[PDB]
Amino acid sequence: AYKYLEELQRKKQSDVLRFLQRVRVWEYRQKNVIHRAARPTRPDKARRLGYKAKQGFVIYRVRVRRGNRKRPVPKGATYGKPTNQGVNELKYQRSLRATAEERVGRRAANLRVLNSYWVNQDSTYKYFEVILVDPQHKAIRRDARYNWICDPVHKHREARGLTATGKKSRGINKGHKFNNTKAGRRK
RNA sequence: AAACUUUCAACAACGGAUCUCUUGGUUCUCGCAUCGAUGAAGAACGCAGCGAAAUGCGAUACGUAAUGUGAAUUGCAGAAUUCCGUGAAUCAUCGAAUCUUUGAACGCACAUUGCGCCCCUUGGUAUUCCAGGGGGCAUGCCUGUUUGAGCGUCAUUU
Repeated sequence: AYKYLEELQRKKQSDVLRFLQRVRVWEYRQKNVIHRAARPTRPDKARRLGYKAKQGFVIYRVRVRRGNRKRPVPKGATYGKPTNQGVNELKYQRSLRATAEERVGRRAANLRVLNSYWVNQDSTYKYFEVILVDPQHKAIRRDARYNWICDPVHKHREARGLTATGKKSRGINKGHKFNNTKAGRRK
């Protein structure tokens, strides 16, 4: 079964994928910033990423906000070149869904987060859904086929960068790049 | 001629330089992995027979316990009354304790020591009012437990 689902949600828009994404988003949208877990929306390629299984269960949902970069201030200003001068249209190196992963963390790091999956997109957001495993918990480290997440440092890192999209938005390359730095370098 | 004034003598005198001093500092190198909701870092306020502070400590207050050292004095011998062959204030001690009022600060507050609610036990003696000692009531999430919610929705003998 898992396979059908996977390669099924692989065809977006498309009759079902759409007439579904619509009801859902029309739902989801309305339910508090982040609105922690229910029972795992799309379980398909969720396993690809250590699915639901953690810890016993726990996968929360969050609506990040869409768009570009809110350059604060009102001004400039600061000379401008090399703007500086520029404001309205800086673009966020962050990683839209990344932000999601972080806030989710905050909204409760009684757990630690294994990875985050997309789900839908308005013109006023981007509906991402994150996973967990409650290390400070049960089988999590007991039936620990996975105590990885449990050990000392590998935790809360749901935003020290060492996550996945950050790992990606940085340097998981190898060759043709200056992407393990740090470095800087070189003095 | 002195006074005065300059000048150089010696003696004092202002001053604290030079010399030598070093329980600091400064930079080196080599081991080592530890804070806190089991209440941390920080803050007050206090605690010696005699103490202001630096220091240590918390109403068991320059200290309790426990060890070995000790073997003999500490706050070492400031004074002082001081007390000792049953082990004195010192080191180590963190296989014990005490750890006020606080601070991530926590029942609500907090320019105040102000204001509530439970539970246990004492006086007034009818539980329901007033006073005494003991124990307690933050938040976000995790997981189970335990009650109830909708025209989410299933099935039942009506």
